[PDB]
Amino acid sequence: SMITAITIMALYSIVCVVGLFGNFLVMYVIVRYTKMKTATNIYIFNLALADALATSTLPFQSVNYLMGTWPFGTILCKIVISIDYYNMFTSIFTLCTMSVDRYIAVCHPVKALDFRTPRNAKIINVCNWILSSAIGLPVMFMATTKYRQGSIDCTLTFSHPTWYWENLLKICVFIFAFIMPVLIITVCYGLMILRLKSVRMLSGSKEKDRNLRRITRMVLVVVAVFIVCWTPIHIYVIIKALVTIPETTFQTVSWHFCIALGYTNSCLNPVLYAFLDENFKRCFREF
Amino acid sequence: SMITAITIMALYSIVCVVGLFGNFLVMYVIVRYTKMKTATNIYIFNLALADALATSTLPFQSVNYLMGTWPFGTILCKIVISIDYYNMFTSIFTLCTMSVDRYIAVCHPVKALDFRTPRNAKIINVCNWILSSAIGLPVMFMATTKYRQGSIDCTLTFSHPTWYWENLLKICVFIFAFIMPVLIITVCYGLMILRLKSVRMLSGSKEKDRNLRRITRMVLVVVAVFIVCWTPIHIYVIIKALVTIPETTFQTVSWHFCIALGYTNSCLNPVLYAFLDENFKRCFREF
Amino acid sequence: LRQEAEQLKNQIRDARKACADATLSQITNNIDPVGRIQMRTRRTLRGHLAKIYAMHWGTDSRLLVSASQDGKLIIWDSYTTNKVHAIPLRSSWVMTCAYAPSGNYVACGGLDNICSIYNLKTREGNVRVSRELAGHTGYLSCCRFLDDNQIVTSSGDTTCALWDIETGQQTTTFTGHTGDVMSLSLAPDTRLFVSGACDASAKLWDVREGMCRQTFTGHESDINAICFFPNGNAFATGSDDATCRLFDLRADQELMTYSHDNIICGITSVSFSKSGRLLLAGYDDFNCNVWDALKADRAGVLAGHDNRVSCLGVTDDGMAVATGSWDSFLKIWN
Amino acid sequence: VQLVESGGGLVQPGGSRKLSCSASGFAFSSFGMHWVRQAPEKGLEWVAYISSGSGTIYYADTVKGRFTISRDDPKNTLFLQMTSLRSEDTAMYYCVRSIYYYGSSPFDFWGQGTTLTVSADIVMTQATSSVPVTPGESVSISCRSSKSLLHSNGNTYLYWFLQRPGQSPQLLIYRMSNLASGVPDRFSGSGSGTAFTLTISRLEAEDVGVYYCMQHLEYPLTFGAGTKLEL
Amino acid sequence: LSAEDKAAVERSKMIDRNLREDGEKAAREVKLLLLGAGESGKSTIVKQMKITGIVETHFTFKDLHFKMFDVGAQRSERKKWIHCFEGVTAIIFCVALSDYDLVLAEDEEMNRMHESMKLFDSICNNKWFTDTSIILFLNKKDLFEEKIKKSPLTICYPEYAGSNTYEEAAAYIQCQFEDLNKRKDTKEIYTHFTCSTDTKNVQFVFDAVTDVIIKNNLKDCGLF
Amino acid sequence: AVTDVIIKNNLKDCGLF
Amino acid sequence: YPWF
Amino acid sequence: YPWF
Amino acid sequence: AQARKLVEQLKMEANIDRIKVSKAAADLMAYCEAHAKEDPLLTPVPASENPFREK
Ligand SMILES: CC(C)CCC[C@@H](C)[C@H]1CC[C@H]2[C@@H]3CC=C4C[C@@H](O)CC[C@]4(C)[C@H]3CC[C@]12C
Ligand SMILES: CC(C)CCC[C@@H](C)[C@H]1CC[C@H]2[C@@H]3CC=C4C[C@@H](O)CC[C@]4(C)[C@H]3CC[C@]12C
Ligand SMILES: CC(C)CCC[C@@H](C)[C@H]1CC[C@H]2[C@@H]3CC=C4C[C@@H](O)CC[C@]4(C)[C@H]3CC[C@]12C
Ligand SMILES: CC(C)CCC[C@@H](C)[C@H]1CC[C@H]2[C@@H]3CC=C4C[C@@H](O)CC[C@]4(C)[C@H]3CC[C@]12C
Ligand SMILES: CC(C)CCC[C@@H](C)[C@H]1CC[C@H]2[C@@H]3CC=C4C[C@@H](O)CC[C@]4(C)[C@H]3CC[C@]12C
Ligand SMILES: CC(C)CCC[C@@H](C)[C@H]1CC[C@H]2[C@@H]3CC=C4C[C@@H](O)CC[C@]4(C)[C@H]3CC[C@]12C
Ligand SMILES: CC(C)CCC[C@@H](C)[C@H]1CC[C@H]2[C@@H]3CC=C4C[C@@H](O)CC[C@]4(C)[C@H]3CC[C@]12C
Ligand SMILES: CC(C)CCC[C@@H](C)[C@H]1CC[C@H]2[C@@H]3CC=C4C[C@@H](O)CC[C@]4(C)[C@H]3CC[C@]12C
Ligand SMILES: CC(C)CCC[C@@H](C)[C@H]1CC[C@H]2[C@@H]3CC=C4C[C@@H](O)CC[C@]4(C)[C@H]3CC[C@]12C
Ligand SMILES: CC(C)CCC[C@@H](C)[C@H]1CC[C@H]2[C@@H]3CC=C4C[C@@H](O)CC[C@]4(C)[C@H]3CC[C@]12C
Repeated sequence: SMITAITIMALYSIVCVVGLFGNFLVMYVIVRYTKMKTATNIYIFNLALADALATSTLPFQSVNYLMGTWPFGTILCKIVISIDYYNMFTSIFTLCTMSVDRYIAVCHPVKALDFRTPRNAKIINVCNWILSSAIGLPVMFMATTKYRQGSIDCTLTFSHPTWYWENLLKICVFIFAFIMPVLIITVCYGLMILRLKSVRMLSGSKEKDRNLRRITRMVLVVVAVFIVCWTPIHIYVIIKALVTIPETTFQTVSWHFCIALGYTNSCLNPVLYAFLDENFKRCFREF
Repeated sequence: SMITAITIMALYSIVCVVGLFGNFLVMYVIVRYTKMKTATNIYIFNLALADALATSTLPFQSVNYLMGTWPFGTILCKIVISIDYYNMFTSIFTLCTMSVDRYIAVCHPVKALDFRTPRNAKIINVCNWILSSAIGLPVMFMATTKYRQGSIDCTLTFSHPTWYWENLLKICVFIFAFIMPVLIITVCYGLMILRLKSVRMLSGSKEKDRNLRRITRMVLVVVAVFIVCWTPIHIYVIIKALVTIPETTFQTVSWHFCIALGYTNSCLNPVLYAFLDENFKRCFREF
Repeated sequence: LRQEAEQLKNQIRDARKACADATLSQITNNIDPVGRIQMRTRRTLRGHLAKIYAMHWGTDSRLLVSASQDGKLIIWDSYTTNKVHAIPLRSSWVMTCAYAPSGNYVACGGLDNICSIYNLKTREGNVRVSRELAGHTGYLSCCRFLDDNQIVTSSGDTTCALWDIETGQQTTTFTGHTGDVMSLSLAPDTRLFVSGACDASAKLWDVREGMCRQTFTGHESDINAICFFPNGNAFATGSDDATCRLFDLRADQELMTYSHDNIICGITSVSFSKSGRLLLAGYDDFNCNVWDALKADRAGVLAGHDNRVSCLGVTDDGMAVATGSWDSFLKIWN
Repeated sequence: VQLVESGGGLVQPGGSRKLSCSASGFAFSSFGMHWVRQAPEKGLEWVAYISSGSGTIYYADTVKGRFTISRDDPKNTLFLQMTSLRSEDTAMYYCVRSIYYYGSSPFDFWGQGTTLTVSADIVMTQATSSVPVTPGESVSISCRSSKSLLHSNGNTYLYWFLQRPGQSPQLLIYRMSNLASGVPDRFSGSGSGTAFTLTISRLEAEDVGVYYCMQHLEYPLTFGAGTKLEL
Repeated sequence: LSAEDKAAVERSKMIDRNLREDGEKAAREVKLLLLGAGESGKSTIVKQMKITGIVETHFTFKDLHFKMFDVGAQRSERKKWIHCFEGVTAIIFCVALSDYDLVLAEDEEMNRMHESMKLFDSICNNKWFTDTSIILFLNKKDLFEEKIKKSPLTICYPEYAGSNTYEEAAAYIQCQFEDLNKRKDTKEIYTHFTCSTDTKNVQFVFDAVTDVIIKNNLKDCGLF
Repeated sequence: AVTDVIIKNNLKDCGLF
Repeated sequence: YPWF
Repeated sequence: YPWF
Repeated sequence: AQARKLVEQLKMEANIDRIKVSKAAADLMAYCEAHAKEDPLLTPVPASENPFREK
């Protein structure tokens, strides 16, 4: 704990500051200027709220890593673990919902007239938070604090057999947060790009081809950031669960770098989604 | 409605009689002889109960097809649709749970000492029925009866937009009942076969190799019956949802043959699982 | 003939020059300026999903009608925020709406060239079409009830008409404007009205005789709006060159000119308070500026309309001001 | 505009009967609907109310629970469901249409009334019971209340009715400042809270009837006794 | 609140529900503006699509409601009422190809084709139509074929030196209408040579409107 | 050797063997 | 599944 | 996710 | 013929009695000063008298 601990704590501190600043800045712009009169801005606000609540659990994890024990109590252990496991699925389901929104907006326009309404966006977002409550509530019930080697440990306790329900939780989180979201986002945005290049309006001239290349580049950056951020931490958790690995300094550095990338995606979702949004660009340009 | 209707009604009548006879025969043998003192017999009893409750909704569908309208009322429409959608997922989750049970029983024996207990089987089966209640209850809420062309129609009504929630229900049922179960069953039984051929006891002599070939043949028959039965109806529902097809007599015959195979798997699950079970073979041989 | 007309116009201009002796801005130096006049929103009125074009105040000062592109004339309760009536419209495109002095009838008009009169005190309980006035070759831009049986309409075919509602035909035809007539207002004594057109002229009319009394040519481009002063001798006029001009009937010349440098947007509507001291106008820069009749400065600033301001009218007793904008909200300013 | 009632006749006590009133010549879906009952040798009495769109439903305290009110807008028929009738329900039931907005005239059109015979709170006070009058002189009719009807918005919810003998009652004066549509300038209402006065100049033989004062400040609606004039 | 105030609030909430339902119905429907000269063939193209104020046409193609507003009856100054049509999906601008030989019957001093060019120049460069695409229809193509065979295109427009060919003259007149656009990046011109078949004429409008809705959805998402 | 015995017991318990 |  |  | 109608209307407009602008200005100032107290917009109304109130 000479250089590595300070490096890890500084990394998570920078990640937490950037994430909270971006999330509350996007929520401040939406509240003070937009006031949620459009469906896409409601999705961006719910994304910013889910990412802010996911980033809020990070200083508790930083204090838990630096001290080595949990002094916050059993109730706050339950609340912070429930908020973390709840809002990761909330943010990822919001990402999938925005992917489905853009797919319906491009490929099925006549039905997008039915779909892209503020009431439907509120109903689907409330359904997304309710579907995230299915992983939020039992994780809140199972979390307790147990004394391990004289140090309080804030973790999840499963009914007997512990190994079956623990691997079931890990594999269900892995599938429902990685396997289905990467496939849904990849297929919806790929068919979206195919429909956009099929559009006669986007082709035809050099300026319109430049704007089409910019839109396709933005979509590929979104999909690439999502895959590159959530892939290593999920594969590394699966490898750690399957095969027991000896504790090493480089092993710990790779573990905290993968967790840092996993939270870094939630930090950079405002930068990709709201800051690069042209309507918000006009909002910043006017003010 | 000269030959085709009589043929379809006779086919569903034979399917319903064979399914109810097999399911209640397996439940009668389990109640009168086994009394559920073993975990595998509890899984077989829950499989037989789920298949019996899925086959019970078939005469209502037969009367609905023959008459062309629903005279049973709104409440019984809700109950029968909820039981059908509930118990298909219940039977398929029971199949996946038995696949996981056999995988843990072969590949992880020391942990199978923890897993293969009657208490754990009761807990996982109650969790399977509770997870099936997540598709059981909202389908019960949404089902109403609407007058269409002077004929009562027993169906599901979705909140606006209807197309989005309808395709969401169809795709969620398709994924959660086909894509994940075929992969889980195929991978678990394939690694089970690899571990069984890895076992020194099963190899070595002609009789032991014959019994190993019989076990591998039984496993491949189980996986083949599951895939061959549930594959065409799911692919045909996806094709009907995606592409509008003109109503044809052969189209109707293919539709009812795919639904007949889908219920035929629930009918033949006693024949594959309980009748070919060696413990039940000893139970029939003694009595 | 034409040269004689030019000589007569020169003679009229010379008579106007000879008549004027003192500038009105020099005379109004004695009276004190009003100061800052601050108005806060009292009610926020909803129920429109489309662009609002017009609103007419009730005589009781509580009821008001509103015209929008959703196919609805919606009559409101200003105090309690309730909707008194909701009139479904046959033609979606509507550019004007009027409320009767008795309170019995509600008019509307627009691009369909039809003036529909809606009865409110019927025994059936639904606001139905009473009489459809037709015969306009141009779009109706303004209409105002003289009475329950008489209504004066402005149209796009350069023709203003007086309509016998019971007969269903026009009684007196008013012609003479080069270009469509954008608006009109009724005098309190209701014996005369003045209408401004797009040849930068506003012509005073007589209901009885049917001949043009006066004509004022002090505007650069065109007239979108016109409203009488409460005594019946003056009228401020709204234009697209970001100017507002005040014309006296008896003096037969331009009294005052309202202008400001950074404002280049046109005026959609003008109105007067109960005293007539405050001149309230509606502009295209999303801002409503309150002016003064005598001192000719800016007494207050009304903001908060997201889209462009279509219309503005000050109520009968002067208790409230509701501004009409394109953002599908009417806001009441006291 | 016409309202006719059906379903009357003799009803045994403890039984059930379902009334239906059909509406013609007006938009049935936009009016709130009142039921008013009348004893043979007593005044009128309120029963129940349903709003337009069935948003709110009110009953009197004496008739709560036993009576069920419903309405169907595509059929333009008002339904009253009666369960466990008693010996005090021998009354004639009227159907009333009432629109509610600023400047509206509710209780304007009254039904014809169906006969029902069975065989075994702001108190409105009529000071007088019968006054012999002559055609031509001014007639003074006074009504009193148990609560001040002057609401804070300025409206005083007192409605004046005239029930001609052998005919349906009609609205005369609503909210004490406004005359009903179809009522001449012979009727005029004046007074204040707890003390009201009705004046009838140029008395006519058609004006002779039974006069009711009705409050509409809060539910349940309680009526007057009924001032009857004679010649 | 009193009982009548409560019932008036209830009536106002029912009117709010009816207005919300009517606005949800009206927001889905597509509004189209019909423009052009009187002899361009507005009646012909409208009656093909179906199978003195504003003529409003309602037709449904592929579960999409269309509003077409015919403004040809009005003789008033267009500049004062053109600001009402700001929130429109697309502009249907119909002209006839055979107008170049036919002299205008107003002053007999100007070709009808150049008047239609000035009409398209006034509509396309309007400040209220900046992101609204124009759906161009070129009418009377068989009469244009016979007329171009009998009389060359060179007489109406002196600067054009292209050879007398039907396809070449049609493509040049299409490019001539496209040249009038001064903001080509945010405004599409959808040009279709009008045929006898109703299905192709409706399909072209459906494709152009679908592309405009795709563009508007990209605007709302903000990727564009 | 013990693991194979437990595998045989589990297979007999399932009844595939 | 499905229903008919 | 995960917790530490 | 139309030019003759324009000349006739111009001749009808020309012969009109015009009063002094100063007297009409004094009338305008007198009407503005006299009705200043009645105007609710000029002088702020107390909240009890004001029908529009905060809810
Ligand atoms: C403890 C918390 C995080 C649990 C989840 C709370 C849920 C119920 C909250 C959090 C986010 C909220 C949404 C945030 C934004 C909007 C847009 C607004 O115009 C309508 C309400 C709506 C749609 C909210 C509905 C309720 C909501 C979904
Ligand atoms: C397409 C998306 C919305 C599907 C999401 C399905 C989620 C919300 C559902 C389906 C399976 C469910 C899990 C099933 C089993 C368990 C084990 C239990 O001990 C903890 C809860 C937990 C982990 C459930 C949490 C919620 C869950 C993960
Ligand atoms: C593999 C399992 C677990 C998850 C699969 C999710 C994705 C890959 C599936 C689910 C829904 C499917 C879509 C269903 C409908 C359509 C519309 C069709 O016109 C294009 C293909 C498309 C878009 C399918 C592509 C694949 C798809 C997006
Ligand atoms: C393809 C890119 C984007 C992501 C790659 C993710 C996977 C393949 C990488 C990232 C982290 C890596 C792990 C880092 C640390 C260890 C501990 C060491 O003792 C064994 C190897 C092991 C377990 C590595 C295996 C490969 C690994 C899991
Ligand atoms: C389909 C759902 C309901 C159940 C899925 C059960 C499967 C995926 C579970 C049940 C048994 C579990 C295994 C049990 C034992 C071990 C040994 C341990 O050292 C590594 C994890 C590992 C290998 C688990 C991996 C996940 C596992 C195979
Ligand atoms: C309407 C019905 C189908 C809804 C589902 C009912 C659930 C709650 C019922 C149906 C099947 C039942 C199980 C059937 C068999 C057993 C084995 C027995 O030794 C213990 C109880 C247990 C484990 C039951 C628990 C409760 C159970 C899971
Ligand atoms: C691995 C297995 C256990 C996962 C099973 C997940 C199932 C039980 C959950 C996850 C996603 C859920 C669906 C999410 C959305 C809808 C749309 C709604 O209008 C009907 C219910 C319905 C269809 C839910 C039913 C239950 C559901 C399908
Ligand atoms: C594709 C998504 C939607 C569903 C995937 C489900 C299946 C294919 C996944 C989920 C759990 C996974 C298992 C997790 C643990 C183990 C134990 C290991 O010693 C053998 C592989 C094995 C058995 C994995 C094989 C693949 C697996 C069974
Ligand atoms: C591989 C085996 C086990 C299963 C094959 C399932 C699929 C590929 C088969 C089974 C039923 C078949 C369908 C039967 C009927 C029709 C209607 C016809 O007008 C178009 C072809 C179509 C739609 C067929 C397409 C292919 C199909 C969907
Ligand atoms: C990821 C979950 C939450 C949402 C998934 C949404 C996707 C799979 C849905 C939304 C829009 C849907 C499409 C909407 C319209 C049509 C046209 C119809 O004639 C065939 C089905 C089809 C092509 C649907 C297929 C499924 C679809 C693409």
